Amino acid sequence: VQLVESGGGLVQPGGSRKLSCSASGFAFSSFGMHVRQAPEKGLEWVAYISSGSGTIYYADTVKGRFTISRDDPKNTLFLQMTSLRSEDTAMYYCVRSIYYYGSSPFDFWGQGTTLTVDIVMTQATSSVPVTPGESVSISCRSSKSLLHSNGNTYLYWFLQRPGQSPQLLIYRMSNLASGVPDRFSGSGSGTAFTLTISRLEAEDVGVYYCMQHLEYPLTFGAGTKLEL
Amino acid sequence: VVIILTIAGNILVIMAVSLEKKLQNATNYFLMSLAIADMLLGFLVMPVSMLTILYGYRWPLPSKLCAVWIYLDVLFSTASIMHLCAISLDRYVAIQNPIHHSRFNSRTKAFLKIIAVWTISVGISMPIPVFGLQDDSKVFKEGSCLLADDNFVLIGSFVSFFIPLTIMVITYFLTIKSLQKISNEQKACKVLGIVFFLFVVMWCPFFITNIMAVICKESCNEDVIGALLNVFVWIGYLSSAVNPLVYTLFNKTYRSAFSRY
Amino acid sequence: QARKLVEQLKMEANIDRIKVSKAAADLMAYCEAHAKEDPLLTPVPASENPF
Amino acid sequence: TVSAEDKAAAERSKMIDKNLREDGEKARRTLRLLLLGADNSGKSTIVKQMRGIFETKFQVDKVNFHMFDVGGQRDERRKWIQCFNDVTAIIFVVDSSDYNRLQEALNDFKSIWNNRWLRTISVILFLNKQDLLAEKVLAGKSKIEDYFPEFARYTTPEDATPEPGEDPRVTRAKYFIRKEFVDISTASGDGRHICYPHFTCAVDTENARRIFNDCKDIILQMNLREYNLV
Amino acid sequence: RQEAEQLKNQIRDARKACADATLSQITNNIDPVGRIQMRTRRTLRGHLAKIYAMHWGTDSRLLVSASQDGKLIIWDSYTTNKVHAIPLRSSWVMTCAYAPSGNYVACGGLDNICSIYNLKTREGNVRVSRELAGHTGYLSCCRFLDDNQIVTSSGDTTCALWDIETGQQTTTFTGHTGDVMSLSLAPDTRLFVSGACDASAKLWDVREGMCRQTFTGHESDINAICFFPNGNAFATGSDDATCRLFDLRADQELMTYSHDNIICGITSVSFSKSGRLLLAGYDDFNCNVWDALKADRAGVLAGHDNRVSCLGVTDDGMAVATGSWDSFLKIWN
Ligand SMILES: C#CCOc1ccccc1CNCCc1cc(OC)c(N(C)C)cc1OC
Repeated sequence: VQLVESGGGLVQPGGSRKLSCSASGFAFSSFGMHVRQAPEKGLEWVAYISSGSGTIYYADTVKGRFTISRDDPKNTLFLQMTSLRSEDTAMYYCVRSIYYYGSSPFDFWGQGTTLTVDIVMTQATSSVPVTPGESVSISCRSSKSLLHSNGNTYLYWFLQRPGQSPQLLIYRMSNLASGVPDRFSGSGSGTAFTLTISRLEAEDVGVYYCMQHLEYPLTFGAGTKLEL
Repeated sequence: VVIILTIAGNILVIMAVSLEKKLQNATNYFLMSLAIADMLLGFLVMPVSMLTILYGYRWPLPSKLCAVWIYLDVLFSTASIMHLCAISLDRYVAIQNPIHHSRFNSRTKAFLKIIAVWTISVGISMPIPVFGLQDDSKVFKEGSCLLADDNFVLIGSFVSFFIPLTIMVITYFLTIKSLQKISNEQKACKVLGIVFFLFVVMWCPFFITNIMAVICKESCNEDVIGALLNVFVWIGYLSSAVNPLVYTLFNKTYRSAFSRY
Repeated sequence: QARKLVEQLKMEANIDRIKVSKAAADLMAYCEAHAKEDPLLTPVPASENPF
Repeated sequence: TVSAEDKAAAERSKMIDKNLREDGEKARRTLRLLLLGADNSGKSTIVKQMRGIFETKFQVDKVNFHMFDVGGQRDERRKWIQCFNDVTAIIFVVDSSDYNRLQEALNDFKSIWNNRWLRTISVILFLNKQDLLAEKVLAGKSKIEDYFPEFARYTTPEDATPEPGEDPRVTRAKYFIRKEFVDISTASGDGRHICYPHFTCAVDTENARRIFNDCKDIILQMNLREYNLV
Repeated sequence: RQEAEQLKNQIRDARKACADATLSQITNNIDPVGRIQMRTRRTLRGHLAKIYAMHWGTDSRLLVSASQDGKLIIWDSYTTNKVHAIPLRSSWVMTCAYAPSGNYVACGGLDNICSIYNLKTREGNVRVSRELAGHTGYLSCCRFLDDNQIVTSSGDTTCALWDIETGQQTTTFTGHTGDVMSLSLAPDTRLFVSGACDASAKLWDVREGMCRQTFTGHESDINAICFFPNGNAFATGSDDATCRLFDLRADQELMTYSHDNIICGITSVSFSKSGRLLLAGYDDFNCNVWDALKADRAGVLAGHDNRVSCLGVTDDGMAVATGSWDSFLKIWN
């Protein structure tokens, strides 16, 4: 499975650009697709397109100026941009997601292309010192309870290593994503959540982002950096 | 007594499709819709006509309601004719080309045929409410509730009934011809023949008398025509009660359902 | 085939057989013990059920 | 009320529903036939258009049929036959040449015809090895009277006409076998299903046309019953 | 042959000595269950043909069903949603199964192949992990021991145990004269029982591959078999229209469930979680809830137009799912 992102570069303000993320190795029709990160700030969700293009959502910051479109037989997904602004400079990521019982949305993220031109989730600490082999706990608060009546609590933990796109560690505050070691654990109370890393080792160092999926728009926390 | 049978038979037909789920086929939804039109006609329209008969043929009811009454008698009556016309077309297509009909026999098109029939019934009957309610004399004329625009009426009676009648008369005959092209086939020919003969004999006399009345008003006696229309409307109403008993006779499950309830 | 059938019959012939009454009592004891556990036997309160 | 992920799950369910309905509509086009013949029947040879369960698909006159042939199952066929309780028609094949096995074929036909699950479905009967039957009748070494005592007391129907170039005693034997099968077919008298006999040589130009017009007849009778004409 | 007859009489004589008292007499003075009423809480629609098989997941939320449409589709019971739709190569399937871990499902049909599907994969599609071949008859039932091992009963009078990763039969069970219709795994999973058209049910050790015991009290074929929750008993459903409870330790039938009203065959059987209630599906379009201890019908589940092929009680015991040939399977509570 691969998502390769193409297009970007410098644009005069007010211009238009189109970014393309091309999917290979997975059934693109099944996956509802999405997220940008500014050069010196956490991630922010830009748009969402469902399977078969039935449903579309945009963030209020970009509503009316952006257009998201998918070409299923070619598998490519596009974001058509109009009236580019200085705030729109960011690293744009194409993210897959599938929604059924027991699914793990936001599992795979693309590489990203640089462009140059509501539930509030807060991370208490921007930086946290760590030592190898010592337990580390990262906490993210929520303005509203993320626990729905059905019992699911929609908190997600994403990890961004240096020079690497984010990857899903935990989905729904407890479940552990495949391909991730068992050291990571997700414990969470109503409106208060914590990710505990036990027996920390190198390559587990990076910025940890907390996301809510109770309702759109999807808000990312600023995230707590880990530094050795 | 005609009103009681007309209401009751359709009332049994509409429940029998629901109470017995064996008749969930696409055809029986058309059949239950024809029963709906007949039962609605029996409930809303016919006791009013009986009341006018008791009261002397003068309209005691409020003046403008006369306008919609006639409209109902066009819409519910035109719908039944269009239902039977569509039944004849579809059954002829089934007989002539049974295999290819099965390819397109899905209920998705069957629902489009329903929307077509109930749309054409409204399309034919558009003028009567708005025009009659605007002008009382158009539909209240002579002090008795009657639709009195010759230009509109003579074509409207034609398109509503005669156009289906030629479609029925050109399909039903061809349906028998397909059966002729043994005992299984020929038995359907007679049962189709009696059903065609009754509805033609019971529907047609009203319409020919109406068209004869409008055309020949200068050269005909009004009173005899009025009496003939008064009785022929009753016979046409009996046409509504006729069909549920036909359903009872030839089909096993409707007979059992009506015997139970 | 007959050599196999007699072999199977001999093996099945000798087994420790509990008295029928004891097994009946054990089954009754299990059913009585798990009576409260079963939702179908005694209908669960409406709020408790998921369906 | 409904979370966003549950809403997306509902959208996925709706897409799956549309795909299932489209596949079902595609499946409704094909008419499905069950081919069964115990042995020495020529079941592989009865239809020549197309050549645990063997599926043969052939199309004649712009209508595609799927024919199922199962070889693994034994004489007791009660449990797997109930799966094929929706087929439009069951193509039964017998070999008229072998008189000793013909009584077994008649018993098999009676069992399949009187099966509770298969009461609704009709049967297209192909009496096979017609040339072999004609050759044996001409030779006369084999006597149908010996295997079937009733053959001696029989009269060919005057209404039926033999095809040109066919012997009278030979036609008598053919119509005897056909009447023997048709008696079992007509014994029930329900009328929901009918056995249609066809006499087929070892090589015949078109039995698919016979299956096609027979299937037209079954669908026509079903439609007539549906509209309550019959 | 002569020696077998003497040994057979010894088994019957030995069983008669043990049967001191009938279970009905043992259970004379217990509270009647009363009249139980269960109304359908759901009806899962989307199958366009007759439904042959259905199995509950361990979590009790998800189930998989098989139909003549040629597609295996997984449901979310609580929300009615369709988790997956799996297209089968062969339209004819008489059995489906859900792995205990929920990672895999199995399907078996007239194509003489048991096909294992990998539900949880990358690239987001259900893909066939293997095709298990080797049987010479139709597969009537398949049940997972664990994620690796699966037992399949077939119409070739022979049940088999497979290692999925290897793909070859590791053990084979041969004692039946008629086609094997059903197979029920024990709670401990170390042993199981199978049902066949010879009107006999046999207890097989999984590791040894030998018939420990055989029980014969049915006049006709047995279509369905279900272990009692204790694991020391089981029940069988036959076309005779009698449902019989059999005891492993005692080695004799304890009781038979029959009513003069019903002469129609039993298609499915299941045991309530406590084991008191035996839910038997019938070809007469109505499942009957039988009080196992007293053998008096306590309720009827009558909401199906066509025959009920399938019946399954959840692991938690909350819900009962009944599939049928009208292409609707209804969850009762
Ligand atoms: C079915 C049925 C009802 O019974 C029947 C059956 C047959 C004939 C008459 C009747 C009695 N109903 C009269 C309904 C009616 C229909 C009309 O055409 C569609 C028109 N014209 C357009 C002139 C006027 C009209 O009378 C207001």
